[PDB]
Formats: sequence, structure tokens, C-alpha cells
Amino acid sequence: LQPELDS
Amino acid sequence: EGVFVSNGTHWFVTQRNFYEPQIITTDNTFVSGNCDVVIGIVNNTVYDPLQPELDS
Amino acid sequence: LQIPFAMQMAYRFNGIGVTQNVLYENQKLIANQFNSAIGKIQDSLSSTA
Ligand SMILES: *[C@@H]1O[C@H](CO)[C@@H](O[C@@H]2O[C@H](CO)[C@@H](O)[C@H](O)[C@H]2NC(C)=O)[C@H](O)[C@H]1NC(C)=O
Ligand SMILES: *[C@@H]1O[C@H](CO)[C@@H](O[C@@H]2O[C@H](CO)[C@@H](O)[C@H](O)[C@H]2NC(C)=O)[C@H](O)[C@H]1NC(C)=O
Ligand SMILES: *[C@@H]1O[C@H](CO)[C@@H](O)[C@H](O)[C@H]1NC(C)=O
Repeated sequence: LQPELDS
Repeated sequence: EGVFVSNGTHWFVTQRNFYEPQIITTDNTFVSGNCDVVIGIVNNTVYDPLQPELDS
Repeated sequence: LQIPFAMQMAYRFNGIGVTQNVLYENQKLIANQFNSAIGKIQDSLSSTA
């Protein structure tokens, strides 16, 4: 999740 | 769990023993390998439910 | 209810706790093993009354 929520 | 199924214009995933169409999604499918391997594989756009939530 | 035979075997594999992609990624090999096994049964009956 967080590797996308780095947005 | 289901089979991929098509009414001719669209693709859905559906449980074996009673017809119910659902939009093909990362949360009703799983990934293995790549497209070169499988016999009779077809092209379609699999939905991702996280994608509209990229505000943060 | 009709079903494509390779997809039937994917459910037979899934019923023994092997993930269904293992058939499709090996379908050629699995078919050659099955056809060869049938050949040996024909030889057994052709020899061993
Ligand atoms: C295949 O199923 C889809 C979904 O039920 C059908 O597409 C819908 O068609 C209606 C009009 O009949 C539209 O108002 C919807 O917006 C369409 N939905 C989608 C997801 O595009 C499609 O018509 C069906 N095709 C056949 C041949 O049955
Ligand atoms: C599925 O889509 C792929 C593209 O993602 C199609 O592959 C292309 O097909 C043309 C025509 O044969 C080739 O010239 C290209 O080099 C292919 N591109 C790639 C990236 O492979 C493919 O034809 C489609 N397959 C089906 C069965 O519809
Ligand atoms: C299905 O059979 C047709 C001929 O009846 C053939 O053209 C097609 O390539 C076959 N597709 C698959 C997925 O076996």
C-alpha cells in the first residue's frame, strides 16, 4: 500500500 | 474462484454453480507468469480499486 | 453443462490444492504425460492377461 500512497 | 465469462461485448468473473457477473478486478483475481505462456488467453482491462484514492 | 476440457482439468487440479495456473503453464507437458500413460495401459493389456 505505502509504495502507492507515496503519491 | 469463478470462471471468466463473456456475453460477447463484456467480460466478467462468475462463480461456477449460479450466474452472477462481477467486474474483473485485482481483488477477484491473482497474477502468475506472463501472457506468452497460456493457451487461449485474451486481452481485457482489469480494474484496480485503489487507483481513484491516490490523493495521498 | 459444456466446459472446455483444459478448464475442467484446472478445476480438477484446484480440487487437490494445487493453484490452477499450474495446469495452464504446463498444459503441453501434462497432455504428453497423460497420452503416454494411456499407451502403457494398452501395452499392459497387450501382454499381461
Ligand atoms: C453484456 O453485459 C453488459 C452489462 O450488463 C451490457 O452493457 C450494458 O448495456 C446497457 C444497455 O443495455 C448500458 O446502459 C450499460 O451502460 C452497459 N454496461 C456496461 C458495463 O457497459 C452489454 O450490453 C451486454 N451485451 C450483451 C450482448 O448481452
Ligand atoms: C493482445 O494485445 C497485445 C498487445 O498488448 C497484442 O500484441 C501485438 O499484436 C500485433 C499483431 O500481431 C503485433 O504486431 C505486436 O508486436 C504485438 N505487440 C506486443 C507488445 O506483443 C495481441 O495481438 C493481442 N492478442 C489477442 C489474442 O488479442
Ligand atoms: C479453437 O478452435 C478453433 C477452430 O475450431 C481454432 O481456430 C482456435 O485457434 C481454437 N482456440 C483455442 C483457444 O484452442
